[PDB]
Amino acid sequence: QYRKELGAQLHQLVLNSAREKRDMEQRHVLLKQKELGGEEPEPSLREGPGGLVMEGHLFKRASNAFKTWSRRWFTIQSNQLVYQKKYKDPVTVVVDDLRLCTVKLCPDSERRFCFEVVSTSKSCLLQADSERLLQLWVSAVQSSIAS
Amino acid sequence: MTVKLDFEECLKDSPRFRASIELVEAEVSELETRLEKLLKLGTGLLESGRHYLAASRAFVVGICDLARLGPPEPMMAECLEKFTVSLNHKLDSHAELLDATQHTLQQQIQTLVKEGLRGFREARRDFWRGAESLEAALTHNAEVPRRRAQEAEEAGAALRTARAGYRGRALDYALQINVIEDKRKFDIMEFVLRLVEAQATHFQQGHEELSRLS
Amino acid sequence: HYLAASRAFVVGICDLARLGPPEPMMAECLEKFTVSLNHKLDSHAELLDATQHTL
Repeated sequence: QYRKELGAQLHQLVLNSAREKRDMEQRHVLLKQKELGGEEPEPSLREGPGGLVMEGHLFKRASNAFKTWSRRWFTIQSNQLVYQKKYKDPVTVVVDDLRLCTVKLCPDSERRFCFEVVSTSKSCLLQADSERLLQLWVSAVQSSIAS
Repeated sequence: MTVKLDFEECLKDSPRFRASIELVEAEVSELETRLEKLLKLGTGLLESGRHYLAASRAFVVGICDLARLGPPEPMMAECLEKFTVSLNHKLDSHAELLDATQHTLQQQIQTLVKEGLRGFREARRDFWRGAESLEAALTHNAEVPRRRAQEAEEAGAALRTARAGYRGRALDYALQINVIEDKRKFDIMEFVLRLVEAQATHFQQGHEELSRLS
Repeated sequence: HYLAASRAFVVGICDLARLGPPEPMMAECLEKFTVSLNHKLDSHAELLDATQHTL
């Protein structure tokens, strides 16, 4: 009696699901064929709490002897630039305050789409993946220096 | 499973997304390993069960025949015949419960491990081939100087391929994970349900004749 | 051997359920089907005790 009762709710739940994964499947092949883009992710410069917020991957120079370049996820928040060490573990500061910063388009590096952030306490090298990501990251910082 | 994979960030490709793709896989593998342990224990019950009913049926012929050869009594001559069919009829119900048990092991559990992770793995395989491809596509794009234009263009054409087809792949992988989350409960619940149906059916066969046998 | 085999099997079936999130069906329904299964085994054991006693 428990079996057949439960079996009636059990079948209906998986009939409900069988539709469910068909909708996800149906949208995912619409997404894949028609709107699926190859350009790199681009951050969003939108106001947040504390002033301008933007977040995304950048290349930077490491403590390898050649100064070997390397990819990390960076956030601009509360007039500050931090970088992430691993996700959910706490971030590290890049510039104490961006509003005492300058942002250098750096035409003498040969490094594709490189910039340098020179602030009162601290300097840091950076690199964007694209000239679009160079001009938006340099502009997000330059607007942040103007905050 | 479903909420150990951020579907939300699969076009975005954050460290969040990368943490999730590594975290979700261990519960699929755990699960696969537990599914195999039930498919083997199930056949373990099918072999001892069947050996037990071969021993049981053979014993039932011999207990009756030994009594039939026993000294003459007319109530024993009919009663043992009532007994003989009862003894075998209860067994036939129990042979049927092994075969029902066997069919559900094929429909649910053996099917789940054989078929249900194939498409997730086919997506997972190509998705880490594209992730690996993407990581070097970006490496070779970052590490070419500005004056080496031609090498940079070759690496960025590969990246546009990698980033698109990696986005393509993250959706499938999100889909087949979302499928197994739902599927996993329903098949094991169906399997304990179809099992005890055959039990209720096997025990009713021995109860349907309980009155005549009494 | 059949009862050991069945008992190990019913332990194996429970083990699928506990790995999945806690929900009404896994937590309660699935266990109630499987404890009646261990009870049915023990009743089957009393029948092998009575087959041996009788014999």
